[PDB]
Amino acid sequence: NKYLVEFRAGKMSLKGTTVTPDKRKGLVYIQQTDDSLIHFCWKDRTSGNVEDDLIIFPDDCEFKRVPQCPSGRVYVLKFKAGSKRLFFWMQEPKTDQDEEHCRKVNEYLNNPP
Amino acid sequence: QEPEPPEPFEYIDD
Repeated sequence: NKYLVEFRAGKMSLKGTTVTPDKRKGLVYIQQTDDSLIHFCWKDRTSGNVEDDLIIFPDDCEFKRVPQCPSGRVYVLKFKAGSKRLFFWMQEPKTDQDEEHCRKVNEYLNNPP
Repeated sequence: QEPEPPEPFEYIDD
């Protein structure tokens, strides 16, 4: 298996109309299986175990930034195939790589090998 | 060293 992308990022919880970040910082990485299916997984840094694992089909979801709450790097994953969306925050000190990771995520979820 | 986590905020599809 190969990891298309991987960067330190924590997940969040959006309920009703309020977004609350999770202190359980993890790692957002993408891996393509021999089935040519891109796997979107989120591993918690607390235990280093993969807490999330779901295959993302082409154009299934969109990875974008949410410039609504100024304070840090916040991104949101929206599933075009459905109406469910997730929120994440980068843990990288510098965004010099956050932007690339963001682009790569969209490339692996919208432009798989 | 590492950046601190963000604080809770309201999100509205404007």
